[PDB]
Amino acid sequence: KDAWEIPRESLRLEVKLGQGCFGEVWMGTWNGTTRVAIKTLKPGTMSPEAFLQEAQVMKKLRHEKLVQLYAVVSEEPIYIVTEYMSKGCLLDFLKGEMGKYLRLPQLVDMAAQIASGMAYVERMNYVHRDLRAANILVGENLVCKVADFGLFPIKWTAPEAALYGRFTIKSDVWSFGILLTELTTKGRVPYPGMVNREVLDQVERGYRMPCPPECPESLHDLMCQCWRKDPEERPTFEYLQAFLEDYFTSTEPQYQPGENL
Ligand SMILES: Cc1cccc(-n2nc(C(C)(C)C)cc2NC(=O)Nc2ccc(Nc3ncnc4ccc(N)cc34)cc2)c1
Repeated sequence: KDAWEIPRESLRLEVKLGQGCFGEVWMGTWNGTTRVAIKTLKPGTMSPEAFLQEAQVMKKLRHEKLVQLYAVVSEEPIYIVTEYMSKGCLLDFLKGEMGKYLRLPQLVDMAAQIASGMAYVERMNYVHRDLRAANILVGENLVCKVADFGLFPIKWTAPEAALYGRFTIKSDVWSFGILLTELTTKGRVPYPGMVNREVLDQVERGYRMPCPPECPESLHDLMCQCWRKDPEERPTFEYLQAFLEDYFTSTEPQYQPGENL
């Protein structure tokens, strides 16, 4: 009954983009011209209303850097329709075919954009809770919008959050820090060699990932700020954003392309 609603014939489903649990996700077309992402609910796997809270959140949160809702079909069988992103998941992009051509100049820009999506979230007093490369869509021209696949993310989760449920925009900040290391190691799992329980323990003793190879000390220092023990000493997304946009003039003016970054 809202103006997001569309006829069922406007949507063609072409390629299965992955069977999740509660339904499928499909690439396809809306009104026969527009490449579209389509989210299916398998009737009686989930309260309709509850599948549709996803669409409700994406109505309030609108930004050039957030994944964008286009339309809904809201009566069973339900469809949720959002913009297609040609490159898919950041994480697969980082570790696949484009992997090897990305350099520091492209990765900082991707991070610049994510921060920026995250700044809109900061301004809206929303909280992501699972910020990380698996939850970023990439599009044409290295465009990166913040997203959530519904998708235990402990290695990316601020300790106050993994320990005491204290999830805030500051614990999102901490994941951004980890996300930066996925960006700078081209998709590698952080804390290589460690396992969930030894991450919780060593991180609480103050251990942090060291500078990845070929990564400028100043980007790693930015990481290190994101990973301060105290939620409040962590930077805002507005700092992170401004800093990354300006990186190559203000912090690495002398920067020189290497084998991998
Ligand atoms: C579970 C849930 C519940 C409530 C809200 C959400 N949110 N929340 C957000 C924020 C907070 C950022 C606004 C976003 C979502 N939902 C969301 O991101 N949904 C969504 C929908 C489809 C996709 N999948 C693909 N999309 C677009 N192209 C592709 C191209 C390739 C491919 N493989 C997959 C895709 C990913 C995410 C999510």
